[PDB]
Parts: sequence; C-alpha cells; structure tokens
Amino acid sequence: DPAVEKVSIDKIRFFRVEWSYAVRSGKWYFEFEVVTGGDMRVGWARPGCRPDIELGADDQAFVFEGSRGQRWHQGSGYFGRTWQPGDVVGCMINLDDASMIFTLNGELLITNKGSELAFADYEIENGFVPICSLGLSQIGRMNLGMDASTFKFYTMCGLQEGFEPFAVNMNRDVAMWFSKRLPTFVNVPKDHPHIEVVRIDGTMDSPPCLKVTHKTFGTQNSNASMIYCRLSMPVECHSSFSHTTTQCYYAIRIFAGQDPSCVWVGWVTPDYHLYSEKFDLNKNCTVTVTLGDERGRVHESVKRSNCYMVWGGDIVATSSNVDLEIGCLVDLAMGMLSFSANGRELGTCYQVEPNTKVFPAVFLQPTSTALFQFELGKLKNAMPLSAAIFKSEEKNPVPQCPPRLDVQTIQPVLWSRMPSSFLKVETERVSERHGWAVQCLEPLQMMALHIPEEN
Amino acid sequence: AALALNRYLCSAVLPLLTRCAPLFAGTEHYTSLIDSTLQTIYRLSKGRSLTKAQRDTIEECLLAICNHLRPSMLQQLLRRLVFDVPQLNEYCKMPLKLLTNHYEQCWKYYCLPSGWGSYGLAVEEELHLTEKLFWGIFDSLSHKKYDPDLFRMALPCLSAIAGALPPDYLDTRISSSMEKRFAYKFLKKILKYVDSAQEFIAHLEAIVSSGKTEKSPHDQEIKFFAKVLLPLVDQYFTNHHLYFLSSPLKPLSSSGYASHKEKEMVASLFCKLAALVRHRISLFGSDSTTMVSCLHILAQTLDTRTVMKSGSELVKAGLRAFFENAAEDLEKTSENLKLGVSQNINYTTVALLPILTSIFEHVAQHQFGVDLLLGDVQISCYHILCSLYSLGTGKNIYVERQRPALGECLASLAAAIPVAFLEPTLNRYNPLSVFNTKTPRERSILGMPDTVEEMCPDIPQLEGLMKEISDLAESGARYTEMPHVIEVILPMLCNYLSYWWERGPEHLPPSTGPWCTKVTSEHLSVILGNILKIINNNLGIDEASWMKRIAVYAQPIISKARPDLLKSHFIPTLEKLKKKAVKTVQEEEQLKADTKGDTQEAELLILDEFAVLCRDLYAFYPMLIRYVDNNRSNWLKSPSADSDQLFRMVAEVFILWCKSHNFKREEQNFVIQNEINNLAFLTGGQDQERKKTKRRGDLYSIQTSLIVAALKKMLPIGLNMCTPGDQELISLAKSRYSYRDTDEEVKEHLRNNLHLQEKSDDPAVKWQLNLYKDVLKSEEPFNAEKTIERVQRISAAVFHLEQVEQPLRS
Amino acid sequence: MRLEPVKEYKRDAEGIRDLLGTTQSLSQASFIPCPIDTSQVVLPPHLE
Repeated sequence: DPAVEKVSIDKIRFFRVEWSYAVRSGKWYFEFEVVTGGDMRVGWARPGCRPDIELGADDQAFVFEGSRGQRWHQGSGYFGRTWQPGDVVGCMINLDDASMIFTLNGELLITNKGSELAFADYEIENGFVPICSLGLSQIGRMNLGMDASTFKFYTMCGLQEGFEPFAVNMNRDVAMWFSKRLPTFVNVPKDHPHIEVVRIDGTMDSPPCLKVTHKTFGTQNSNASMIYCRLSMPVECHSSFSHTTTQCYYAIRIFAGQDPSCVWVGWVTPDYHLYSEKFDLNKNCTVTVTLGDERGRVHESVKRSNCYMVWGGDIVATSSNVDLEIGCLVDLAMGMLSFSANGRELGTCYQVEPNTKVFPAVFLQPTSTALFQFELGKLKNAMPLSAAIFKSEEKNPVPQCPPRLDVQTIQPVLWSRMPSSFLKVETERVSERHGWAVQCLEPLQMMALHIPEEN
Repeated sequence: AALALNRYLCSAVLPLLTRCAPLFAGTEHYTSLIDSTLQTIYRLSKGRSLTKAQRDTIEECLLAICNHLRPSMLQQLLRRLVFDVPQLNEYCKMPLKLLTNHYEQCWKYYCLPSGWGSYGLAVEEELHLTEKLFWGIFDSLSHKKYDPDLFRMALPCLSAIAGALPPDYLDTRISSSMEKRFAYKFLKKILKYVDSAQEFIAHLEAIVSSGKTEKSPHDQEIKFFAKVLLPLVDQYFTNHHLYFLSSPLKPLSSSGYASHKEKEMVASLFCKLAALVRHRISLFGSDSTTMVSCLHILAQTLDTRTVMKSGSELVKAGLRAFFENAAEDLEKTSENLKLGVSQNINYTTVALLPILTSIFEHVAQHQFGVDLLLGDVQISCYHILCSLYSLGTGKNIYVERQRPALGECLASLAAAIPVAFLEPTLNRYNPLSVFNTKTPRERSILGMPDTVEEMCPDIPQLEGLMKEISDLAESGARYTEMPHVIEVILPMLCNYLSYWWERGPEHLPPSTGPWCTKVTSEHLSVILGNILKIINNNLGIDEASWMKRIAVYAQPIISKARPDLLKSHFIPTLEKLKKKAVKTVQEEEQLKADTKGDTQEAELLILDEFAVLCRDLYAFYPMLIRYVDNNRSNWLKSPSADSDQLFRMVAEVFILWCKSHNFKREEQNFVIQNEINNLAFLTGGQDQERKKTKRRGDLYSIQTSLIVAALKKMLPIGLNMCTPGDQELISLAKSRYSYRDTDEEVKEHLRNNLHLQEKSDDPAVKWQLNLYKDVLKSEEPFNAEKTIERVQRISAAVFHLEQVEQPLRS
Repeated sequence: MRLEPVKEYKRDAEGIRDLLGTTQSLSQASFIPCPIDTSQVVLPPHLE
C-alpha cells in the first residue's frame, strides 16, 4: 500500500472576498456549487486570514469541508454529510445571534447533537467575508447573490428565515482576491517564529552589524528548514560600463557552531522568486544569449542569472572551529562581483550587465542558535554598503546602518487581487492547412503602482 | 526523626503539592526537576514504616501531579513502573490507577497517527515501553491466583494500555513481517487461551455430569478467562473494530487495516467463542452475559468477504458450521415447542436470537450477504427462516413472550438473504440462488428438494401476505386479533420490500432481461398506507407497546411513498391526534379553572390521557417527519391545499405543546422511559471518539423532540411565497404576540394595519420581486381576511418556535 | 491539439465563472522504461 504524501499548502488555492466588504451585523447568505466533488473548503473568514495556513486550522476562519464531512475552526470536528459533484452548499451567517448555518442542496446540515448551528458564540471583531479553498484539480463556483434569482436553494432555505444575499443592493461586482504562490522577501517581524535580528551600532573599532540568530533551534519546536535572507536595499551598477572609488563591499561573519558547508553567501537580483527545502547552487536559473554575424561566427556572449553566490563548502575544501569571514566586493563601474575568504581572494567571479540591482543575500540551513551577522564595514578603495545604497552618504566615509536597512526572509504565498476585467482571447481552428488562430482586439489597460527599489 | 519528617511531609508539603497540581501543567523547561520529584514521591509511596493516611496522602499527591503532565514528561517514571508493576505485590493499586488514568486520558497521543492536538506524537521508545508494560502486566496476571480486588483494578489498566497502542505497532527489537504486530500476538494469545478454556470447560462439564461437587482443578484458569480475558477482548474490539473491518478498497479507519491473517484470527475467535457456549449457559452462570456481549462485539467485526475469499479452510468450515448449528438449534427448539427443553429454550432466548440478529444486521449493513449466503449457507439460512417463521407465527406459551425477538431476527434475515423467498415463481431469474447454481444431482446429494416451491411450504407468498395485511387494516382490527401480523410478518415484509425494490423493475430503467422480483414502489406505498391505517385504528387504547417497534421497522419503505398518501392517510391521522390533543388541553384547562375539590384523580386521568397521546404521537410522527423530508421540495415547487393543511395541523399541535405544562412532561417521560432514540429519526464519520459514559436523562432534549422538529421542518411550507409586505405583517404580528395577546387581538391589529402590504413596492426590497416566478401558485384573487388568518398562523408558529429555542442556545 | 492559456485560476463560459485549483503537469510523454531487475535472481537447479 504505497501512499503518496499530502499536498503542500502552497498548491492549495484560496479565493476570497476583499476585506472592505466585511460584514459586522445582519443576516447574510451565499452559495458555493461544487462542480468537481473533492477536497474543497468553504466558509467565513476574518480579516487577518493567511494564505499559507489551511482554512479553519486557526482562529481566523470558520469553514466546512464536505470531502470528509468536517467543520474547521481552531482544529477540526465532524459535522454534516459528504457532498457529491453538482451539489450546492448554502452558507448563512447571523451576526445578530452570532451563529453560522450550512446547507447542502437546500437541506439543513446538523451536528451530532442535532443542532443546526455549525459554529456559535464567536466574537465579531472586524467582520467576515466569504472564503473558499480548492485543492488539486478542483472546480467550484461562488455565488454571492448579485442576482438572487440565480440562486438554487435560496427560497427553500434562507429567504424566509431573514437571510439576505451577500451582494444585495450592489451596483458593481464584488472584488475578489486569490492566493498566489510567488516567493517574495518580506521584512522579519518582531514576532517571527524562527529568526531574530539584532542591530549592533558601529563603534570606533567595529563596523555596524545585523546579527541573525535562530530562536527555536536545539529544542523540541525546532524547524531545520532552509532560510533565505536578504538585505532590504539593493546596490545598483552604472548605466554605462567604461568619487574616485567605484567599489562597494560588505561582509558576512558565520559564528562558531554553524556549519560553513550549509551556507551560501552572495547577491540576488530583484527577480529571484525561488523557494525550496533543499538548495543547490547548480540548480540556478541561467541563460546565455549568443549574438554573432551573418557568417555564423560568435561575436558576443552574455550570461544571465538571478543569483550570484559562493558556497562555504567550497571555501572549506579550498582552505566549534572558528568564525568564518566572507567578503563580497562589487566594481560598479565595471559590474564585476568578486569574493574573499578571511582575506584570501577566491577564484569565483561574476560579470553583470549595466543597470543591474543586486541585493546582499545569505541562504543557510541552521545548525546552531547564533547563525551569522552582516558586517557593513569598509576597506581601502571600497565604499561601505550605506555609501553605495544612499546618495546622501555617497561622500561620507563613515559606515552606517540606517533603519531602512533590514533583514528580509522569503515568504512563499501572498494575496493578489483578481482583475476586474480580462482580455477576451478567441481561439479556433481555421483549417488543416491554415492552422490554429489566436486573436485579441478589444484594448484593456490597468494602472500599475511601481515600488522602485524592488523593481 | 524519620517519623517527624514523615509527619512534616504528609501534613504540610504533600497536601500543598496536591492543591498546586494544575500549576504543573506546561512545565516544559523543567523536565529534570519534575522527573526527580516524581521519582522521589514514588519512592516515598513504597514506605517501609508509614501509616495508612500518610500513604494515601502520598498516593493522592502523585496521582494529582501526574494527571497534569504531558506524556513525554512521565517516561522516566514509566520506566520504573515497567519493572515494579509486573511484580503485582502490595501497594500496586496506585501505579495501576496511574497507568489507567494516563492511558485513558492520553489515548490519542499513542494511537492516532495525527497526534493529540498540540501535544504531539508518541516516539518508538514510548510505544515500546507501553507494549512492554502491557505484556508484563498480562503475563503476571495470567499466572496470579484469583483475587477479586487485584483483578478489578488490573483489568482497566490492561484495557487502557491496549486501547492506546496502535494495533499495527511493530516492535523491531529482538529479545518487518506482519507477524510482529501487536494485534497478531494479542489474537494468538487469546486463541490459545480460548482452546485451553474449551478443554477446561469440557472437563468441568464432565465433572458436573458426573454429579460430584468437588472444586475444579483449573479454577484459576476459568476465573482468569471469565473475569479478565472476555471483558478485555470485548473492550479491545469495541475500541478497534474499524481496524479489523477496513480494506484497501474502503479506508474505514485512520489507523490502517488489518491483514488477512488477523481477520482470519478474528473469525476463528468468534466461531470458537460461539461454539463454547452452544448449550453451556447454566455452566457459565453470571459470565454468560459477558460471553454474549463479547460475541455481540465480535459479530460486528467480521470481514467475511476477505475470510471467505482468502482464508484457511478450517475457518470457513467453522463459519458454515456456526450457521448450520444455529439452524439445528432452531429446528430442535421448534420441534420441542410443537410437541409441548428448558436449556434449549434458554439458549435460544439469551444466546442464539441476539447473536443471529447481530450477524444478519452486520452482513446487511456492509453488504456481505450477497457473497456470503451462497450454497450450503443459503440452505442453512432457508432452515433458519422456516424455523423463525414457524416459531413467530405459532400460538404457544413461549411465543407470546419472545415474539418481538423472533420478529427482529426474521426481519434481520429478510434484509440479508439474496433470494426472494416470498416470490418463488421468478426464482429462475435469480443467479444467486442455489437452484440456479448447483446441479440437480448436487442438490439431490445434499438432500434438499429439487423444487424451489418446496423450500418454504408454511410461508405464504407475497400476494397472500399483502392481501392479508390489507384485509386486516381495512377491517379496523385490534392488536389482540393480529399480534403475529404486526410483530412478525410486518417487519419482515418491510425489510423484504426495502431489499428487493432495488433489484426490481422500477429501480432499473433498462430491462436487463427479466427480473427475479416484481417489487415496485406501489407495494411499498400500499404497505405504508396499511401501517398508517393500522396505527389509526388503535388510537387511544390503553396498552400498545408495539407502536415504538412499528415506528422503527417501517422506516426503509417511507422513501418510496407516493404523494397520494397525504390526503388519505397522514392528514386524517394527524387530525384525529389534533382533536385528541385539543380535547385533553381543554379538559386540563377546565380542571385548573376550579381551585377547590378532589382534583388528584382528575389530575391522574389527565396525565394518563397525555401519556396515551404522547405514545400515539411518537408512533405516528417519525413516519410523518421522513415523508415531509422526502416531499418538501416537491411541495415547495408546487404548493397545494394539502401541505398547507398539514402545516396548519402541525403548528396547532406544536402550539398546544408549547402552552401545556403536562404535555412536555409526559413527552419527556415517554422518551426517557421507553428509551426512544430521536436522533435516529432525525439523522436518517469514523469512530475517533470514545464516549463510554452515557446518561438515560440525556436521551431527551427539547431540540431533538419530534413535536418541535415537525414544525421546524414544515415551517418552510408555511413561509412560502411571502412578499415583503407579508413579512412586514408577520413581524408586526410577532411583535403583538410578544405582548401576550390572543389570536383575535392579533387579527384585529393586522386588520387595522393592512397598508404594510405596500412594502413590496419599496425599492430596497426590489430584489425580491422575481424570486417566485417559477411557481404557478401565484394566481388567486386578493382576500384580506385570508391573508390576515394566514399571517396570524405563521406568526404564532414562528413566535412560539423562537420562544422555545431561545433558552436552548444559552 | 488545442490552444490554452498557460496559467489560469478561473474560467469564464457563457457568463458563468468557475474557480480552478492548481493542476499538475499534464502530457509529460516521458516513458522511461523501468524493467524489473532480474540480475540477482538465481534460478534453482531443480527448476533447470
């Protein structure tokens, strides 16, 4: 009986009503048709529900899962009966009495004690919006009641009980959000479960430092997973590759007890969106654009990547124990990335294109409690990091760590707003000779809001 | 100095540690301190020179402290217990109680693969220690002499430890293959003890038949078998039945599924325990109840499909021998009752009919009977069916006391056997029959007759039975005229029609050749109408205890009831019940009007009338509730004058129940005394919870009451096609009912506020103007008084329902 | 053969919108034959 593992939370897709439609009082009704019977959840969510936690596993959602006939809020319990493809789940909330009712095909679902209340005696707080979660190859339809005649079982149960459609008396369609799996670097909060960041002011003999330590390592609540850390601000190369210092420098210090073979140190471009449980430096996305001539002779070869790093295992092989000092240097006028280990210059070097933003980054698997620290110092003929990042400190030789500089970690899943309109693409097969046709004629635009340092 | 220190500890320190026990919860960072405290207090509990009160104080302190610790912190103490408890010396009550409480409170931590909340999961070392504890205590208690106090406290410890271990736990430590599982070793030990007990019981039976009264040489083994082993087996298969019932096709249990050899062992154990008490009931004496309970719990774990498909020949022969032995015992009982003995009667009453009922219900529920009751087993089932019918339909002294049990067993058999014994004419179209499978030479060798009409000569055919029931229902007969028709023939017919509707003409829109039966929904509708007429005839009689059975046996045929039963059977019966209710309420009110006189006898008469009314209502109401649940959508999509009258009568009865104080009390008393399971009627997953404790008073609740539930289901029929103006009138009338007004005052207020019907023209409710365009009932002239009466009735029903349900939320 | 969007979380047909969960990779066309290893399987002499 070989059984495959459970599906990750990153592959479950959450659909949600925007938080500005959250209701704090009244009786509200919506419907959820299950086109493909299977692993789906549907219910009511508080503002503060997260896309990387299963629906109803915490105190932020109250949902019903009809694949197993369960109700979920701060855990799970058994409720109702399992559904079939083509069924309709009617969800009703009564914030006047603080109760929630679920129906399946117009029939009231009941608990093991005969009560029709799936959830009761909750706090209102900010309010609730409709939410659903769909698993692999699952199809569902959420009907909020812009047209109440499109409901299937509203008149059987819900209309005469005082429940109104969620989108009743609304002129435009309710805005929807979905959960997108795109890993992005977010600043480490004070209540982070695994990473603590300490800011150390630069004295006369020591540079300013950002010390990253692990919280739960060495205990029973340890999570020995990969940690992808970045600095908040980038360093940008010059627009043309051809005030006497055009070099920037930063360093990492790996503390004793942390294995250097599990640490990668370097730079990442803004388009790095990779999250994994096992990191390998040979799995990096790389392309090579070769431009030649009419005679088929190669003239230029540009190599592009999104991660320019070195592995500490190669440093150990080339050279508990001692702290390891790894320095990274950038020539901005030439766009040349070079590395050093305890003063000894390494053989790894990279060439980047003009106008390339690079962020300092450390990818590591924690083997101790004090992981590492960013040392934002300087060398001879090498600016500190704050001098290159900030143009106000460009002429200032004193290294600084301004509060805008912070440590960020990879977060895999985020919320993204569903667009109000989509491009109308028509596909057809013209003929066996003419091939397949795509066309798109009606224009569609959006107003993009651009964050400059994140590109 | 030692005695002074003991007084200081047992008077000051340890009572304080007992009172501060809940503060020991959550001490995750203090494992060394808590471990040393537990070791030292457990050492002090084995005191050389302590008084009884001091030792009791130490034991109470240790129990209270360990009751608040998570299982990962108790392991160093359990390592001491795994060495000290299997000695089973004095001062062993406290460690046994500690282990019992720990493994009964924290069973999800060890058993469930998802853990116990945020506590976590058990590691291999903890499960190994748990299994070692179980085997140490079991092997010590097997060789121990009989002590009624030691066994009484060592059995729950074994039940708690066994119920915490996963049944498929493999211990790969010498001194892997599926023989290393815990359930395999446990079943092997039980089977060895069962064979040894069989030999010992045979020797004891020989001693009893010899006439001597000397003590048996194997008294210790018999005491261990009856006082420890049988309750342990019963509780173990109560806890882990879905593990042995599961298969790779259907994952019934989260723990996994048993292997083929484990299911073979379960079937062998059931067969051997059933053969152990085939006539030895008076030999067992008080242990016969435990034996019958263990056989009940083993009859519900039989995965006979896997055993008959992939099993040893001895176990299959044992199952077929069990069925043949049941047939032989029933034939002997029938022959003894026809000729005018006590041992066979007592065994049939207490250890044959309930176990056969459990077996037939188990094979009917899991649909094992199609692949099981074939061939020789089918002939044995034919003999069982003939014996049960002849016993139930006869007129003897024994029959009048055991007719419900015979009817229950016959109805259980009728829903499992895959041949249409009431329709032998079409038996050529049944491929599962022994006549259509075995050659005439084989059936001549077996001795059975070569004609299918000769298998059941004393059982009438389907047409004769249905004509008899129709003639008895249409004649207005009482229960005294037809006891065996109500209590034997009718449940068997209901189960037979429910079984063979699915294998007949109406269930299969393709022909697929001829069918082996002629059962359609017309037969089920006619039989349900006859049942309703029979209940309607015997309304208001003094004693009728058959109603609570006929309300349960008639359920599976209600789903095929035709819509013509509403105007002919349900409405007149409910009208009779409503007239009886209004008469009883009027009599109660006119009795309570007078404050003087001898009102005790009148109060007793009113209470008896209310009890009779509640008995008749709980006879009639489950059928009405199922019929409403099946026909409510069709009533809503096309309203008529019959469903409205049904809602009107149900609302009137519910209002009478709300107003009367004796009505609720007598209904609650009926439900509690007769043990009516309302949730079975109301309901129509996995056993992840163990609710051993139950309360008879918890059987009744206001929310689960059928009188409340009938209105709660028929209220969408009343609240149908209500415009927003009608909803405004209903809200106004509910506000008037909130001020304790009568019906006429509410109707006068509704007459004086008829302008609220203009609220349908308000723009804010304009979304409601097209919701009822599909129904065709929106064609009638406007009448003001009809609207007033309808709104008043709806408002009264809704107000009383809300007033009843408001304290229930709390 | 058909033409399809590369990524879609919703599908609109006749004014009705279906919400879609994540689908796995389809039409891989990677055979990769893996025969049962019979190199260490030793035939008994009595079966010769």
